[PDB]
Amino acid sequence: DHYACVSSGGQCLYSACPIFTKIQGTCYRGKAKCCK
Repeated sequence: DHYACVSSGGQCLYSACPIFTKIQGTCYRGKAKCCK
């Protein structure tokens, strides 16, 4: 979720994960990716 994401150092994003980052769950009622 948003909290878990940002707490692990990731970002909540409505696009594909940026280079150097990977998906680690979701944010915002599962509509966004958590990229870390």
